[PDB]
Amino acid sequence: VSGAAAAEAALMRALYDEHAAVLWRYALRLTGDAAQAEDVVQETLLRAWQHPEVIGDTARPARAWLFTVARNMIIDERRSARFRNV
Amino acid sequence: QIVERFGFSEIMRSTLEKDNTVGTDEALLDIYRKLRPGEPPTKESAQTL
DNA sequence: CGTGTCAGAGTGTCACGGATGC
DNA sequence: GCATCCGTGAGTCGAGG
RNA sequence: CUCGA
Repeated sequence: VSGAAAAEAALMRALYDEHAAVLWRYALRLTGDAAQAEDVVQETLLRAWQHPEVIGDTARPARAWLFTVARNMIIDERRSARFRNV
Repeated sequence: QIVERFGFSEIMRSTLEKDNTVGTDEALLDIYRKLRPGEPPTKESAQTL
């Protein structure tokens, strides 16, 4: 029903309150730019919303899946486009 | 034990009274929310940092 | 491309005025 | 009704990094 | 950064 679609938005708002602020300090050390870390956080949680497999098992650490997704985004941002210009 | 150590001065008696929150697990979370805001405050996540 | 422990910044100015705020 | 705090300003020119 | 009036 209509209350079932609102439970999906209340589920995302939950993982924000426990992981977003901790994930932000992880990307900040990897990049050094605070405004870049916020970009990494939004992209990471966006993939969590697109991967129901990572939001399924709470008995499996979901915080860690974020730190490696953030690792892969920063190592990809760390390729050719950054290489010349930055 | 705080009043026992800082009792000889009246400026410290006015500090524990004007204080807002009391409790070992209470002022430990008060420090956590001003130091690392936006994070869930656990009695053992502030005991760690 | 896929992604499932966690690892986490700079700090020795000041005078002065007026909007900002308990 | 007022103490607080924010934002503003703080010589000019020249040579090499 | 370092110096010249």
